[PDB]
Amino acid sequence: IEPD
Amino acid sequence: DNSYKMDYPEMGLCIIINNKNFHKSTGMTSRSGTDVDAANLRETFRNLKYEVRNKNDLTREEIVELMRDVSKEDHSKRSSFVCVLLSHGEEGIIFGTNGPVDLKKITNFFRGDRCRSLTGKPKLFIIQACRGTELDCGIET
Amino acid sequence: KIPVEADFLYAYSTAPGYYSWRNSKDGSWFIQSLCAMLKQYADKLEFMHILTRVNRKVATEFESFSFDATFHAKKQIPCIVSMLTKELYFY
Repeated sequence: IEPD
Repeated sequence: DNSYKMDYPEMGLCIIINNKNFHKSTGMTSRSGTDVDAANLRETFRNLKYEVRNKNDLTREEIVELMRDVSKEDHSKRSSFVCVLLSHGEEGIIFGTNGPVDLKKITNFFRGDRCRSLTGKPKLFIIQACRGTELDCGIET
Repeated sequence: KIPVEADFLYAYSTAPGYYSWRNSKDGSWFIQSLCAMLKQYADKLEFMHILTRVNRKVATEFESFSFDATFHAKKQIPCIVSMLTKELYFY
């Protein structure tokens, strides 16, 4: 999962 | 009576700003997966009878200009206004491909006194972006 | 008169000060849930009640997975900020  | 009038000729505009690639200066990694979101939104608001307008990789300057021109349009025949922002961000800030821009600066264009055609009409802003770097570890249930 | 700040609804994907999560292939948790709740309830629920469903979905059905402990097993709760003066129905 990648953060924004 | 206790509900906004949603039977105008047009439901209204749905502006989607989808920023995936950011200039190296920003130092932000590409937002892989956002295209899936943008497409999902387009189809979702289309079924809700909204005039969807999609935009990609806009600079801070372009974001402000776009919003400016949109607020200046004649919304008299529209029931409402929707704006979706997909990008990197911080508390109260949204990122252009080349840099940040205060969310306030964007929303002000739509203030009840600066956009008379939308006065008294619901102005919705959907924001997919970070608002800081805090991590929620949650609690078991 | 009416306040110049009235009739605004800000649907934030995460709480103030927090990270917002996105799946590189399925899209951001928030947008996926929003579109799904709108598709399933836009013709029966008022918008605040729809967004509440979105809050529950993101909060209960999503948990991050990462090889980086820092971003692994994290949660998210969206934030509904409403300055609306009436109920909103999309139909």
